[PDB]
Amino acid sequence: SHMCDAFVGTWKLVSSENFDDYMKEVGVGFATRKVAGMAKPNMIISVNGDVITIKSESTFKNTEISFILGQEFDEVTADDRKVKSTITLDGGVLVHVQKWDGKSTTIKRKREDDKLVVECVMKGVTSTRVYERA
Ligand SMILES: O=c1cc(O)cc(CCc2cccc3ccccc23)o1
Repeated sequence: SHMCDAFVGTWKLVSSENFDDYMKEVGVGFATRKVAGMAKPNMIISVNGDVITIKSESTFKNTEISFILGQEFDEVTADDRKVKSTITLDGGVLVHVQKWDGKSTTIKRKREDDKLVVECVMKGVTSTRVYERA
């Protein structure tokens, strides 16, 4: 319990850096990159017992994942990859690893001041996405 208290809430994207290049590195095609890159999603994080839910309400694609820390699950990403995901807590950072087609990407989510900072890494390419409370 209380494991993710500081993550819970409704968050809105306020800034992004290098997201197009991250998406390229992931293999996202041109048209999806353009439409995905415009979006300013709402990320809604909640906890009920051991189950964490992360919803994204977006003009591009709505998604919802529910999971237990350390327990692999199936995820269809907003860009339509069918991945196997595992999310753990490492030193207060949510670490989300996605595996598909022999590839891997990691999404880290951390609280920094009044922000929720999302770092997306594919090989040598990082994108930083900053969310504030909605
Ligand atoms: O938790 C968050 C918040 C973010 O801002 C970004 C991401 C990375 C996953 C993602 C989300 C939505 C669209 C995408 C399109 C292409 C590739 C990955 C995508 O996760």
